[PDB]
Amino acid sequence: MRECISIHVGQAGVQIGNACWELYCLEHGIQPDGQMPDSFNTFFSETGAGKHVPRAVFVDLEPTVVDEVRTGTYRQLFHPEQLITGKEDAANNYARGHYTIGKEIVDLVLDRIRKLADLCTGLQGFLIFHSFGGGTGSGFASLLMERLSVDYGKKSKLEFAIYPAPQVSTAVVEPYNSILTTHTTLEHSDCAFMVDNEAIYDICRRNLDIERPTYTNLNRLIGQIVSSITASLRFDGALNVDLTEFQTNLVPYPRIHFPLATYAPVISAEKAYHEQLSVAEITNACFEPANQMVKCDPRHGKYMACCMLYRGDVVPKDVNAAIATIKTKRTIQFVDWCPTGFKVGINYQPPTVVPGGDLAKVQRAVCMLSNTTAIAEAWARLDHKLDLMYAKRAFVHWYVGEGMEEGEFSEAREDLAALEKDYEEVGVD
Amino acid sequence: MRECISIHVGQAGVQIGNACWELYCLEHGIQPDGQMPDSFNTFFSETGAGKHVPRAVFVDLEPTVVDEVRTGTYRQLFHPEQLITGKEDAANNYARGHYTIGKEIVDLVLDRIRKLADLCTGLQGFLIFHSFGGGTGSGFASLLMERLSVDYGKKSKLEFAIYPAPQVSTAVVEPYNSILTTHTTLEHSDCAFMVDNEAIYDICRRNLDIERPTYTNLNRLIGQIVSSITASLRFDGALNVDLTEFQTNLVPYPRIHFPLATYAPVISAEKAYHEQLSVAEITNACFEPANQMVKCDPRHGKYMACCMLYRGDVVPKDVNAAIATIKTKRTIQFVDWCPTGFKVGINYQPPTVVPGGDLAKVQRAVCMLSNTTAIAEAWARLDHKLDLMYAKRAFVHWYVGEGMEEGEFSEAREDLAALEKDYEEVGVDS
Amino acid sequence: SIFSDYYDLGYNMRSNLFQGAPQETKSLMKASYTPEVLEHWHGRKTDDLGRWHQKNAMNMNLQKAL
Amino acid sequence: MREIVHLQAGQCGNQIGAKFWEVISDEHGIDPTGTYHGDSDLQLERINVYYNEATGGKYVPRAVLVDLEPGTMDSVRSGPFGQIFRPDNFVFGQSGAGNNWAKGHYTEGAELVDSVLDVVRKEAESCDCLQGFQLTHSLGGGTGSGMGTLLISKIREEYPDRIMNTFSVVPSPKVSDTVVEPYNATLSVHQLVENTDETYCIDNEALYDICFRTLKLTTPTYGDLNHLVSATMSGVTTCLRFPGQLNADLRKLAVNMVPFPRLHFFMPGFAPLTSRGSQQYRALTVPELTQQMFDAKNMMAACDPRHGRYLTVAAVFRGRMSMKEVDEQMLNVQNKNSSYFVEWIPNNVKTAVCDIPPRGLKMSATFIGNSTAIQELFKRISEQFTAMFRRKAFLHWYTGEGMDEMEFTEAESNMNDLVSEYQQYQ
Amino acid sequence: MREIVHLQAGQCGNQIGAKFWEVISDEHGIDPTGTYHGDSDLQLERINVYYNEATGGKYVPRAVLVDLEPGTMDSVRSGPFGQIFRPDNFVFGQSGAGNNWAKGHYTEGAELVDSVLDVVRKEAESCDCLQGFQLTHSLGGGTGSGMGTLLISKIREEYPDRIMNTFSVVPSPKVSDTVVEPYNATLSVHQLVENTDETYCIDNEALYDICFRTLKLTTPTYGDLNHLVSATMSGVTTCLRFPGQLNADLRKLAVNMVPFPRLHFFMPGFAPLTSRGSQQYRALTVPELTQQMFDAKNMMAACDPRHGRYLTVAAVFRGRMSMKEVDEQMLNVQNKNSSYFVEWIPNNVKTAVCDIPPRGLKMSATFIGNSTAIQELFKRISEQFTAMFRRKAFLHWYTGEGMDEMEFTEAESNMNDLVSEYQQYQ
Ligand SMILES: Nc1nc2c(ncn2[C@@H]2O[C@H](COP(=O)(O)OP(=O)(O)OP(=O)(O)O)[C@@H](O)[C@H]2O)c(=O)[nH]1
Ligand SMILES: Nc1nc2c(ncn2[C@@H]2O[C@H](COP(=O)(O)OP(=O)(O)OP(=O)(O)O)[C@@H](O)[C@H]2O)c(=O)[nH]1
Ligand SMILES: Nc1nc2c(ncn2[C@@H]2O[C@H](COP(=O)(O)OP(=O)(O)O)[C@@H](O)[C@H]2O)c(=O)[nH]1
Ligand SMILES: Nc1nc2c(ncn2[C@@H]2O[C@H](COP(=O)(O)OP(=O)(O)O)[C@@H](O)[C@H]2O)c(=O)[nH]1
Ligand SMILES: [Mg+2]
Ligand SMILES: [Mg+2]
Repeated sequence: MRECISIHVGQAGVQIGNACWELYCLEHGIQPDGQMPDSFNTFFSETGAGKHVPRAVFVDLEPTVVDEVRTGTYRQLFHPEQLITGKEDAANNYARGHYTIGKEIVDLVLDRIRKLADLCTGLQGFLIFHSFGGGTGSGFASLLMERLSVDYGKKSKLEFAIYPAPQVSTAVVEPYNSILTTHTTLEHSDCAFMVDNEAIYDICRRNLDIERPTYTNLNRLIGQIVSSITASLRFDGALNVDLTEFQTNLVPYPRIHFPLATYAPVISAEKAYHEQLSVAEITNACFEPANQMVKCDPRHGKYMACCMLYRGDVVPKDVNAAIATIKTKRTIQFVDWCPTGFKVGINYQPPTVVPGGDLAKVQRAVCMLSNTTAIAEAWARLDHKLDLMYAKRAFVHWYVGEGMEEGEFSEAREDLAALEKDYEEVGVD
Repeated sequence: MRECISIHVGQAGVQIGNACWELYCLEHGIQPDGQMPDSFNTFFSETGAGKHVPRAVFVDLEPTVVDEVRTGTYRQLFHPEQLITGKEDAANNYARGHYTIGKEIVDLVLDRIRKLADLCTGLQGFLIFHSFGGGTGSGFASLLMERLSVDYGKKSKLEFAIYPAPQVSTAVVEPYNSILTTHTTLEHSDCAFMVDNEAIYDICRRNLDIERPTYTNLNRLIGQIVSSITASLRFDGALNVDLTEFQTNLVPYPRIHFPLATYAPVISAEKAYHEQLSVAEITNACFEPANQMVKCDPRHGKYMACCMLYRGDVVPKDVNAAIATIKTKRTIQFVDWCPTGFKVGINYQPPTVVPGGDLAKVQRAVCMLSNTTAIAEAWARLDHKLDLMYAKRAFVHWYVGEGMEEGEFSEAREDLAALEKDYEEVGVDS
Repeated sequence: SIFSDYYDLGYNMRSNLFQGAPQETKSLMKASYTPEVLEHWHGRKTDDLGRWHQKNAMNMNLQKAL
Repeated sequence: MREIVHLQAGQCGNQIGAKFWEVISDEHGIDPTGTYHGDSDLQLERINVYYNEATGGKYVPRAVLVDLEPGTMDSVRSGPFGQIFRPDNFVFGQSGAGNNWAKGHYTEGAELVDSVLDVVRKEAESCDCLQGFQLTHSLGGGTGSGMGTLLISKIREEYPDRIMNTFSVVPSPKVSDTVVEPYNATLSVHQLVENTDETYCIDNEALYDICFRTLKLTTPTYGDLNHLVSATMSGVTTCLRFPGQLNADLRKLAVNMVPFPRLHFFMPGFAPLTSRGSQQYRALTVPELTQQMFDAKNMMAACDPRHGRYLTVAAVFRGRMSMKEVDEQMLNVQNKNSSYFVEWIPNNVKTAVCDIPPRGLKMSATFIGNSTAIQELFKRISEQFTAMFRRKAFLHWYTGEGMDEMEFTEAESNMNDLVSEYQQYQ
Repeated sequence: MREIVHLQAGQCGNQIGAKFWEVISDEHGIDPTGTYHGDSDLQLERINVYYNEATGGKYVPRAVLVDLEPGTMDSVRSGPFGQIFRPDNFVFGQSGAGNNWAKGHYTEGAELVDSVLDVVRKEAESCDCLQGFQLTHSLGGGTGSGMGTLLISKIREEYPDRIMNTFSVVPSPKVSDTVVEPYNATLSVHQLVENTDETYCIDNEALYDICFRTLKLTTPTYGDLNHLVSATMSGVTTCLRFPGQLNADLRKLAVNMVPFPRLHFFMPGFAPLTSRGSQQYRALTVPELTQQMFDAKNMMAACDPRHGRYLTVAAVFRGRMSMKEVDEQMLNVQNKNSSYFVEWIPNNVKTAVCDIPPRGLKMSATFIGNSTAIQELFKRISEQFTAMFRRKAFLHWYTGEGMDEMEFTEAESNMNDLVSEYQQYQ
């Protein structure tokens, strides 16, 4: 009944979705062709054939990454009307994805979202998979937020975004398109899950004992965390955490809504052969600074609100035992004005592993979301990165040439300045 | 519940640990895979599938003794994280392996004893295995002692170290390595155990019928000795000793903590077919000086404290007879202050014969610990060895280059001189 | 005899000084430590009430910590 | 479907494009008859980018092929892949320009730009979406610089949003094939700066160095020369045509590769270059590719990057590989040499990965670079021009067909503006 | 890992190294093609100490080959195991050296030492960790002692904290092969006392006496001499590649053996040497091995240790053992020979027992000595220098290269200095 709509924007979003929907089909009985040989309601609309269509919209301005979905092994699952293809790429330019080429295709994807929500009596929120350092994921998505916050009212907006790593970088203009989107998507989102790329490379190098995995092994982990988020909307549990209480716990203020991601049991097959994983050790490994899915130091920051989503075979007694040892650890700096600070969700369905996957069959799984203040450190780092580009009129001609005023660039800097000064203000005693 | 964490630093520690852990897995019913086809709790950890990860921390700066384990028959037994390897060598240098390349990896190994102790319901103390001669076992051991003293604290650090022998020696700078490493055993270690080589060589030569003994035959005896002392935590008896109990009964001073460990019924198969290793005849065999595991002369010193741990079919009634026969003698000469000086342990399980070894099993095995003041007369000779080499400052330039001042040899000499008078002043009394 | 060319090269190599025969030499601890691998007190069989007391010991240790 | 319209001009451009269409038809499995006979299904999914559909399964290429003297056409047509180009694209004249820029630009050049525009505009408007124009010509010649510059001028005043992508052949340092090419280079650089958005610079003797010292060839002909050009020709549009985990088109390189409109002069490279004698001794992976494309003696220009400063740099990969080796060694080449790259741009390396390798190698790459070291070539062209304009050395064969004498001073005064602008960023 | 980069300089060094690499390939089971041939799985986990991985199951060496004459490189490639080497590591001079130390160090080595440094900088960065270096020399000629010292003086200056165990064939005391040998040997030994931590001393008539009066070889070529030298080479680094009881790498040997920063002239030998007819007449064990090790007719230097004092002694053992015989006999030998061993060190002998033996024998040892009998071999070259130099004989072949006549005075000053420090502990 409680059905959610996922929107994938850009090359990164499409490639994340291509691995998340695999495990979405695998966890239920849905075959790649669409057949199954009521828990599947929240993601798969059931037609009368026994064939299930997904509730997702794949949209990209470059057709090159979407045609492999149309000709791949999932060609008979998606609705062909869903996979929206553009004509010309945005090509790392925010203005090309905002004003001129991105303006033509927003009405079609808006109509598709409306017709997908017409068949949705239990609309709860949005699961947006857009990128920050790209062309269409940062520019085309901002128009989508602009339209949905004025057309669909006060609905939940959960972004699973990719943020640029401090060290590993792909484009050379990505500080621009990262800074540009935060001006208007700050007030047009309710929570934003920040994900980098380098920290997950450390995760698959250090915790996973395999060398040279690819983007697929990273998108598999992103699919796993996005599955554990919506575990309480489809399976029975002791304390089900709906999608609405997530932000009742996490976000305190109308301008601090930027939590963090962490997935603890990421061990391999030979590790599962030897070490047994109960609740306490995976809760301890969850709070490790180096197990984080973002390159940041959590000890510098202060946690403000955290929620735990336990999955599999757990009993509540040692869940309540395991969080008490976190209260007495002075190394973890909790904030002085949140004495409760915790939320617990339980599901009885154990996590599943894809065939040919990287993880192994485990019995317990914990996924962590926490509003911290190290994200302000990451934002100050990106602000310093961008500040050594506007000093001498660099790369502006691509922007002011195509329908973007030069007066935007001065305002976004001071808007982010107010944002980080507010973020550091609330972290004090 | 009663658990010990083993840290096996250095190549000698790794080889002795391979022998000792083979003995431990043979003592219980654990296959080398990890499956049995509550006595394993001290040295293992039961998992859900029936696996059992041993609680060992195998650390060395070389792969050639650690990956040599990884290709062995116990590759599936050990969790792959605790087989810690390095890149380059300490290379017979206390200074190098303690200051230069030990620093980059001592922050990594310390994160493993933390995870082992987080799985520990109750930890009783550590059991370090290294050697006083080489480079890793003298610098890394000192770093481990100081870091565990800062970190954990009020535990019972057992130290099973291998001493340089008076006559047989391999390294040249091994007096330099052995003298320097006493600055953490004296302060930051709460108990210790010297063993030298030539005593084990002579025991294999005379008590055993074997000649030409390889180095596995030494580590098997050391593993039997270490299985004897920790036998009471796994199997207690009529008179059980505890790891925090015998520490208070083996030191009179916070500085005299260097006992001597023997396993009395070392015996062969042709040798032991004729006699009976009874209670009454192996107790005076515990004090035979050529059965001492350290090549020192106990006739020239006075016994100060003692602790005898039996193992197997022992009745308490003739132990008092054995304790009464010893004190009446003239050659076994004691300290005037303490008249009793004896604590006795009883256990009901006989030793486990290793298939492939030489020690044919007896039923009454006794492990013997004695605090003797004669071991200081085996320490002035090492001081003489260091004095004859420090006269013209030989081999010094390879220590002063690695960020350490030349004068620490001299202050080590003052410490050893001030340590000798502690054994001088005891024994003689009003 | 499937490795005859290796031996034919090696002996014609070192028939000048080092004449012998081809063996296989395992390491010493791969020949000593090998697949060769009633019991009074097979364990201190603590059960039920002792397990309850162990959990008690943990629980009031963390309780007096609080 | 992102469409590229190809132009050639001169005996340079005709032969270089002949090898380019050779290797492209080899990659897509297209016969000399024009029919497909390849194996994989991925060679037909974006076949339309470089070829036009025709009946009979014949893929006629989309390129205009023009040169004044028709003696070069008879060499292209009688070649191995000379029967696939349309004869309507075979536009020519009757009198060759013959090493004079002004001959090809004003008097007779005005008499054929209409005839070639009538086929360029005919092929361009039959396109679903148009990406830009890709042109192959010579800088030191007479019919490349003389005439093809007029085509770029006439296109850019008519298609004011399509990208310009030129592969020019600059004069060599120590050997000159013409005697007048300082004039032609000075007159063409001044007109290529305010119009084109992406210019590539290639030289003959540096590629001789490549096929001598690296490929270990015995008799380096012009065929292997043009094959090495065609390797970096095809590698730049290899993500616009094939699938991969992270693709980049020409506009991505344009926006990641220029900081300012007047700094868009590039220089190319090709990474997996090894001889036959060292084939079995090379470990073909990522690390030697990233250490080889960085090497100065693997480049296609006579300017050492040691003397210049890299502003931004692109690197397009090809094949099947993991992506943290890629980015970790881009980090290594940005961190080992901080004196090679500008400190006022945070990230200077652009990467893109395809999936299908070239026919004959497991892994491959293609280096593109905007360096300040290209200022060392233009200052040499200007010093030649000042040594030649000082007494009107060859000027009377230029003003004889209606040139202004003063325009030569404007050409120098706008050429050295590029040198001044590159010098400010060093 | 713990990997060694090899260098071969001069004709003698190249001919010795072409036997060293090729007995090593025998020891690890590598064919002349480069693939695997061995019988055991023990020959591959430590293959990376000497070899580099190549695709296709092939294995290539890690060595740079340097000389001033293409003939020796032709002879190296013409051998049975010459084709395994990479050809881009072959960097050589192409005009002769003249047996001039001055020409091989200043006029001809200065051109070549840059490219050799480039190749060794490429090869040293191809490993995660580098243990140290290895070089084969010849202290009599000019192309194997002129730039090899130049190689070392620009390796210590750039890689300051590693191991260089150079091996040198010292000039003869009684007979000779070049009339300018004392000059080159003194000029090389002036630089081998400053920047080198381990050096070796090899004397050709010791090889001759071993192969005549012990091996009973009627016709000894130079190949057998390099076979003996390479058998000494293989035993030192066996603990790096093969497991054993009491392992000891090169830093172990360095720290134990040489006590002072200057007394590092070694004295190497190989114990189980016997003729064919006497093999079935002797038992094969450690009691006879220690004698054949300590026998001076199994020694590679013509200086009796009876006339001097043994400072420290190493013995790297191989094969199946039982280390009571190893430990107790180094006590027995010191007890009987108390006068020869020094008194201020209690134990002069270090043993290191490995388990995997060389092919052919099970009872193998590598003698390493540090004795004060080196000065009785070094007076015999200081006297030759002081006879040649005082008559002002051969200097214009050195004065013509910018080095003046006074430089030789520091060489003999350091010579008498070294002789003085050897005499302090006699
Ligand atoms: N984690 C992850 N990141 C990806 C993946 N694919 C692309 N990216 C990221 O995307 C960034 C640039 O690609 P995009 O943001 O998708 O570019 P775009 O938004 O599609 O804009 P255009 O390509 O011009 O249409 C890179 O920095 C990558 O880190 C993926 O599969 N997984
Ligand atoms: N029982 C036993 N003792 C050994 C063994 N190997 C070495 N030893 C002893 O170790 C002493 C010296 O220590 P090292 O062998 O250098 O070992 P280390 O202290 O770890 O130093 P490294 O070898 O560099 O790692 C010698 O005197 C030997 O008696 C062995 O395999 N078994
Ligand atoms: N690489 C390459 N260079 C060429 C080829 N043909 C001519 N050139 C170069 O062209 C230069 C001379 O210019 P040219 O082609 O005669 O100019 P044009 O007469 O105006 O077309 C010389 O420097 C040659 O190196 C070719 O097929 N390949
Ligand atoms: N062991 C060995 N020594 C050699 C060989 N060839 C030459 N030598 C020695 O080299 C010495 C002469 O030095 P030389 O090699 O000419 O010096 P170079 O010209 O600088 O390399 C002589 O004393 C020879 O003993 C060889 O094949 N094997
Ligand atoms: Mg895109
Ligand atoms: Mg060691």
